[PDB]
Amino acid sequence: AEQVAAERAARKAANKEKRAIILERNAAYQKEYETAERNIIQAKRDAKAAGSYYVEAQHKLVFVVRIKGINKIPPKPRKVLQLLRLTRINSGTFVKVTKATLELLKLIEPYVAYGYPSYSTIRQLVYKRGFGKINKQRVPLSDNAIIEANLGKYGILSIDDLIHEIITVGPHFKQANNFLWPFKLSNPSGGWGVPRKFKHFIQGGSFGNREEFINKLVKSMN
Amino acid sequence: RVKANAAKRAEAKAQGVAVQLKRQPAQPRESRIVSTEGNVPQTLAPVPYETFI
Amino acid sequence: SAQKAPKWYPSEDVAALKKTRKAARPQKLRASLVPGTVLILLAGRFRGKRVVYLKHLEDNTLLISGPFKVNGVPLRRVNARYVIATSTKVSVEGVNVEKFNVEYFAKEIKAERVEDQKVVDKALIAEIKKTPLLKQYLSASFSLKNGDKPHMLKF
Amino acid sequence: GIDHTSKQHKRSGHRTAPKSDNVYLKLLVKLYTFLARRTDAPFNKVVLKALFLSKINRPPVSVSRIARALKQEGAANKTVVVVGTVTDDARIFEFPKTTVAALRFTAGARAKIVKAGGECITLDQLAVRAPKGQNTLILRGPRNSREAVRHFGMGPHKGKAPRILSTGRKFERARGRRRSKGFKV
Amino acid sequence: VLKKNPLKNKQVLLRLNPYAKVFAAEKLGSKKAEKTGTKPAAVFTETLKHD
Amino acid sequence: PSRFTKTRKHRGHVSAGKGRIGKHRKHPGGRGMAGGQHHHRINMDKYHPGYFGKVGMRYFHKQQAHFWKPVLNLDKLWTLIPEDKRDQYLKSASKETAPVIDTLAAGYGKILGKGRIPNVPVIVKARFVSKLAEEKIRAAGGVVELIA
RNA sequence: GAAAUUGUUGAAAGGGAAGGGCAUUUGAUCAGA
RNA sequence: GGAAUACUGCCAGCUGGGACUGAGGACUGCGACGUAAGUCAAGGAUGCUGGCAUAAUGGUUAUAUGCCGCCCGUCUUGAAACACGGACCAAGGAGUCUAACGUCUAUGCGAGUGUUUGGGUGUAAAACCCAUACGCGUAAUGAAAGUGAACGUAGGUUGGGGCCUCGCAAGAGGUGCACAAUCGACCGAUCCUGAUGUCUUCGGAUGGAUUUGAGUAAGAGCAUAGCUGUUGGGACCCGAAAG
RNA sequence: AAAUAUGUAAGAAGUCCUUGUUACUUAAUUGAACGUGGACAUUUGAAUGAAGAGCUUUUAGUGGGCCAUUUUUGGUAAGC
Ligand SMILES: [K+]
Ligand SMILES: [Mg+2]
Ligand SMILES: [Mg+2]
Ligand SMILES: [Mg+2]
Ligand SMILES: [Mg+2]
Ligand SMILES: [Mg+2]
Ligand SMILES: [Mg+2]
Ligand SMILES: [Mg+2]
Ligand SMILES: [Mg+2]
Ligand SMILES: [Mg+2]
Ligand SMILES: [Mg+2]
Ligand SMILES: [Mg+2]
Ligand SMILES: [Mg+2]
Ligand SMILES: [Mg+2]
Ligand SMILES: [Mg+2]
Ligand SMILES: [Mg+2]
Ligand SMILES: [Mg+2]
Ligand SMILES: [Mg+2]
Ligand SMILES: [Mg+2]
Ligand SMILES: [Mg+2]
Repeated sequence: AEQVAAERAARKAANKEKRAIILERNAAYQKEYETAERNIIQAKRDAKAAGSYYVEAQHKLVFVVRIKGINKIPPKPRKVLQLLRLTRINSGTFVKVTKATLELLKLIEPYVAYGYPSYSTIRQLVYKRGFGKINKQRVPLSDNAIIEANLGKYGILSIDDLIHEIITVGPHFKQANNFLWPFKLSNPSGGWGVPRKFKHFIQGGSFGNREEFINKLVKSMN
Repeated sequence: RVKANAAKRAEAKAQGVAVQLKRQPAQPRESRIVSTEGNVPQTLAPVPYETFI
Repeated sequence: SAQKAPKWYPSEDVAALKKTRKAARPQKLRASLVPGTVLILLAGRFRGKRVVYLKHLEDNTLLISGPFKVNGVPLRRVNARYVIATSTKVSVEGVNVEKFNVEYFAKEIKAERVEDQKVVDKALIAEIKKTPLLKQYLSASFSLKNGDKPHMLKF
Repeated sequence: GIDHTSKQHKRSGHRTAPKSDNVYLKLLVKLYTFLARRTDAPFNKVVLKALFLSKINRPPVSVSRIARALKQEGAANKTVVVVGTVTDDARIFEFPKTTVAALRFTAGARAKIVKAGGECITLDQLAVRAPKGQNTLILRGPRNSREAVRHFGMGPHKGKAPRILSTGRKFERARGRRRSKGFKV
Repeated sequence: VLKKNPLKNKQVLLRLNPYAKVFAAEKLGSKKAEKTGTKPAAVFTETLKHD
Repeated sequence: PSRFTKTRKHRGHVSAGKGRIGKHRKHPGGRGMAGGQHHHRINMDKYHPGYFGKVGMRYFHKQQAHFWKPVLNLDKLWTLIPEDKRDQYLKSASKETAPVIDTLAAGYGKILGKGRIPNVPVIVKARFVSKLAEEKIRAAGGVVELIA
């Protein structure tokens, strides 16, 4: 005849069970990451010791940031930017690398800087600027309950489950990445490192594939 | 593809549980080990200019 | 009717504030403010006076003394952000500052404060007198000279 | 700056209240707003939406239409709901006994229903009888039967009733309407 | 009412990610790598230093 | 009501909603139906096919009363019977004492056969009848009596 | 008994216009608790 | 041979200084610490202290200073223009009303609708009441003579909101108004076919068709009012040379 | 004989199996079209996105354009 304690205690117990599940899942993720990284290092060393060359696997994930404003964009690049959800300068999204998406990045190269995001970069992006689409409602990812309520049907129970599904391009990468609202980054805090942004990174500019330096750029933009 | 998909679905629901019936775009290449046995790398350099006319 | 009074009136009931999660944790004062340190007063009527630092008080003020006999600055509170902590230390083992607290300074000259001044000054001057020209140092007022650069100066 | 993929500040384009100032209609809208919010009943939501509709979007539903709907297999005992006016129809000679909830009844429609032995109730009585719309049957009149509709989309080879005041010979029937005078349409 | 950033606000960092306590306790951001001593082949070194 | 018109809302806007380039001039395209064959041909041909030319034969001194002949379909055929008597006529569908309906007195000249009627004999007095109207009236056990 | 325009008094500014925007100094003036 | 260091990258490593902000207003949530009680930096500022208590802050105003600021209106691809109007001020000054209409909306009634030509009546241009008509609608089609809308549960198929049954649910099945597509049926016109019969030239049954209609297929209209649009009117206002 | 640009398709209105209608078609239940009945929902058959999709009515203004890169015509050329 109370219907308060026999609910709050059960909810606290359910929260503790969920937290223990998240804890063990995050520990497993950390083990996975460390093992994969040390296996890449060891494979490179072993190939060198055997007189071979370890050709690392091509990158499956890119982070793309729109570095160009919204004026004077030709229609095909403009449509590709809208389909990659880069509708504003300094907006960023994760793109699973395939032929079909590489030919989009090719079209939008002069308007974006993109590259291969590290785990640290992805984790900091999701922690600080992570927002989800729920009635699309741009909801901040302040609690794991929101992530479970919207992506739990894909087995994603926490913000670290989401980060994992991003970094390792999982079976539900499309749903997790679309649930992620496009990241609204600031201008870089130490500048762009170049006097002019709108030539290719190779030519001393800012746009195009900057493959591993996207992590430094995004960290200074985050 | 329709006929192969029907055949694959039938053989799948007869053999086990796996479908994978959607086409996929060309995926990024997997890691590989490249040997130098009989394939020691040859060093190229840019050639000087000439007219050959 | 000159204004046709509104259909609805707001409630004249002041709402309670929601619970504030701001506890009062103790101040962490910089490591240079150790009791016995000679301080330079930056503001107030005794600006430029060099004084001796004493017990750290509960209102976060520093209890300082001239000593009053040395430069005329009595026992008084001071704000830590308005002093420069020099690297000149006297020993305050022997001075009883347990008596002086916030209530001690709550708002002609009280004989009680005169006698506490005498006791503290007598405990401090004895320690001062074994450092040559430390009494003269404390009697002299600090000032910036032409070319003094406080970002380069050490105290 | 944002490259907007859609019109900004676009209104939904649907009525959220009746344009009518009928206080009783507004009371019905209040009741069905409460019901649609706190019942999870698709019936309540669609009735709330229907209560907003303009007159040409609430074409009258005749007792003939009600009788055919009740002749539907299994509908004979369902309460017919018409968010609008129920009109009489003398072209039918055997009306069944039924319950009809409607915004308005014509004198003849009410008389026919009651003489057949049923009841004409209002939508709030319907809400009390079936708060979730249990055993209801929502009927809608023939919208695309208005005289104005037959002129919509007028053009060559459309067959869509020119807008005309006087009809007959000498009135828009000679050149462009027959092959003997220039061409046909 | 207010977005509090993890990567600061340790409280929020712990509300999310219960594994952060274990990470910090075991110092997994400063993990020591097991030592190995594989040496590159002479062909690798000769190719690398080839002009 | 003038206070609800858009000309109150155009006060302060120079062109009154009529444009700066193409102003509100007097009669830019001609008055009335001017140019229906020359510069309004598209608007005539679309939305008014058949407007120009002659389509039939004339009739000098036509009197519409010569053609007065209101049509009543069989689907009503009973609204002409008083409501009270209609129930007791529907009951007792006798070949004797069948209700007599004066359609001319009701104001109709021809009875058409659109709907269907109950199987009760009715004596229909009309000036003209459709073939199927008479067939249905006879199938219901009634008869059509021609009047003038 | 308005304005244009004008006299007097008072105040203020003024090196080839004046007027205006943001901000503040100065002078004058003033409401609110 | 053993190190170091640089460079790059990682840390849910520690920590100092500076700036802007303090939205919200009982509780509710997720957490953290704690053995537990409770505590907390955990769904947004509190604690302590001082001076002033009024022109001090602030507002207004004039001026000064820094930077900026071309004359509005108009036609125009383009106006500060060496394009036009404007010396100044007051008052006046330009989309109106009407006949007939399109769409949309509100209202009344609804297969009907419209009392107000007129009559009755009146507290007298009001309000109130009313017969017969008439208008529009309820039938279309054809030049016309003329003919004139159910094979059928007013059809079949597909989709269809809602409802109904089963199910914890997911879903499955049934019924499916509006509405959409399509194939049919019915009425009129056109072209054919041409039964019984007969004023032997009338009648036109029945069956058809790459034909046609602003049609039928359980009616939606009528009236009043409003914005907007249309046409005639001086017709948004002012303006010819002319006749 | 490119590059760029461009048509179509990437499914449930689908695929497979059986057999009913016809005055069409075949030498012929031959076929054509439309059906009845039966089987197949995790990826219902690429990617990405989708302040949703579809539909209707009715009206304003406009119907002098000019400029930049690139393609390009006349012209010696032009702020042509
Ligand atoms: K015009
Ligand atoms: Mg800087
Ligand atoms: Mg630059
Ligand atoms: Mg917010
Ligand atoms: Mg404007
Ligand atoms: Mg003008
Ligand atoms: Mg006077
Ligand atoms: Mg004056
Ligand atoms: Mg370093
Ligand atoms: Mg001030
Ligand atoms: Mg300037
Ligand atoms: Mg010009
Ligand atoms: Mg101008
Ligand atoms: Mg000039
Ligand atoms: Mg001029
Ligand atoms: Mg002038
Ligand atoms: Mg005036
Ligand atoms: Mg004139
Ligand atoms: Mg003349
Ligand atoms: Mg023009």
